Amino acid sequence: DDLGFDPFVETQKGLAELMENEVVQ
Amino acid sequence: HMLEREKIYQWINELSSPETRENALLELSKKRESVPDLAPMLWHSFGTIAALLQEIVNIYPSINPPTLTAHQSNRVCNALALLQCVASHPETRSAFLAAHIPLFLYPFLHTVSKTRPFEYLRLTSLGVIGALVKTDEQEVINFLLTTEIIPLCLRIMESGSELSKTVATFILQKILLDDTGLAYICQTYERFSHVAMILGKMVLQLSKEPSARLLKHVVRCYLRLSDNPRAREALRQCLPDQLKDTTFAQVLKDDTTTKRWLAQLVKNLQE
Ligand SMILES: [Cl-]
Ligand SMILES: [Cl-]
Ligand code: NA
Repeated sequence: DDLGFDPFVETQKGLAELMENEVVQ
Repeated sequence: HMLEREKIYQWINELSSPETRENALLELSKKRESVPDLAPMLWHSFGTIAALLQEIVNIYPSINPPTLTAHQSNRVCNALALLQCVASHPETRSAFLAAHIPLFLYPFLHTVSKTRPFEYLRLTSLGVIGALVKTDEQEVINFLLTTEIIPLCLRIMESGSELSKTVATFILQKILLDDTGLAYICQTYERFSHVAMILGKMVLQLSKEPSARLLKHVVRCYLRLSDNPRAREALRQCLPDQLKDTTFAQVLKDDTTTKRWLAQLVKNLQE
């Protein structure tokens, strides 16, 4: 609870949006 | 219980072949907390560590000029999560540090690109160092001091996203909390000033755009600096006005721990 968040979990959340749209199908 | 073990062994083997490595990284990253013995299992073979290090090496060409994709960032972050797992285990931490593994992450901390793939890559890289400082070990502090992590953190504290700023401040705080760490930063005016100037710029930004989480770590750093007599006399002159004002009084009415730390800071500064 010192940090209050998980840096790796937050990275996965933040990049999920970009991964779904960055490559033109 | 062997069905979980056999699946872990299979994925560890799959890291050797580059054709199966990507899926193996994803599956193993999901078990980084669920399986307590995961770190010595990974550390057992030089081949597993070489394969994880190869994933880091593969994205060094994506630095100059910045060309990292979210897909590239995400895959390398899965490998950084497995290394973080090795950095925080009591059986593997010393060996991880003796192998100088954090040095492979330093090129990612040096990047300045503000695109999400780079910012989230710095967040996860900071997270590995974060897990490592949390162990509360003298060997960790000595490593970070000699490898010049402080300037890397200060740059991120000044210009990174809110989350990256928090991890970087948290790393600095943990170094400051150690007696060797506080003495190192307060040894020269130059080192103290680098820290104090950045902390000051952060207070001014937090007064414009609040973040209680970031403020909690910023105040703790200042409070630890007050324990050194030379830093205390320097803070009597340079401490931001916003910390002596009613600026954060509204936000700190819900954060008792931080409000207490700020009170102890003003008390230490009033002699
Ligand atoms: Cl936490
Ligand atoms: Cl953020
Ligand atoms: Na010193």
